[PDB]
Amino acid sequence: PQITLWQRPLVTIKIGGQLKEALLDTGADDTVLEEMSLPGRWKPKMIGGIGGFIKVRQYDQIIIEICGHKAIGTVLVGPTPVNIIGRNLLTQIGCTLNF
Amino acid sequence: PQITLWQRPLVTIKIGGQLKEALLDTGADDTVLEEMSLPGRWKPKMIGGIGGFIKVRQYDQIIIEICGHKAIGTVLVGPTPVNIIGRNLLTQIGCTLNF
Ligand SMILES: COC(=O)[C@@H](NC(=O)[C@@H](NC(=O)CC[C@H](O)[C@H](Cc1ccccc1)NC(=O)[C@H](C)NC(=O)[C@H](C)N)C(C)C)C(C)C
Repeated sequence: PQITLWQRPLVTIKIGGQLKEALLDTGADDTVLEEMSLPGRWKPKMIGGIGGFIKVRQYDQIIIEICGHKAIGTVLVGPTPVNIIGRNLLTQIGCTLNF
Repeated sequence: PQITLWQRPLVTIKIGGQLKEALLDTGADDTVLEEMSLPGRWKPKMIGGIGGFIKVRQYDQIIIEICGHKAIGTVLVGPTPVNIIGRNLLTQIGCTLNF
């Protein structure tokens, strides 16, 4: 679909048997989600942003459905203020910037 | 032009007689530039991100040329790690997200 940018570009994801809202972010290399119940094993890691660096928990291989398309990748669950889908999953569903 | 997202979507801006590179960011409401030489007057303000909140200086009315299109808005100069062009200028040159 074409999304214009007069409002925050928010979308619905299914991940974990659970539904949430995420912001399509073209200036995020990683997908960071606020604290949620996910199973398996994971590594510690650290992500940078504006005003900070946070400690997050790295999960690989996840089932993420983003606006009905499926994808599989690395999801970092940690203390973000908003769910962020970043450039590792965005390429997988084909999003592009055009102006 | 169509930008695909396998690399960070970076573009050239002319602001202040000076040339720089900025990331087109759909998850940033405000345009935040790292510290640069701009004239006039401005207010203190504070912006949030991942990992924190920062104090920035707010200028209104600026001449920003982003990839050959012109635009005029509020630019926040402060301690970002990278130059961010946000949703207030991005609508003015027409960018859209499509997938
Ligand atoms: C190792 O990876 C690094 O740590 C690199 N980081 C990145 O690429 C990271 N991207 C980023 O860090 C880029 C910034 C994001 O796109 C955030 C998203 C946000 C909006 C609202 C609330 C909270 C967050 N926007 C903002 O911080 C903007 C300036 N803030 C605002 O618009 C506020 C809410 N009014 C991602 C990990 C998220 C860094 C070198 C650029």
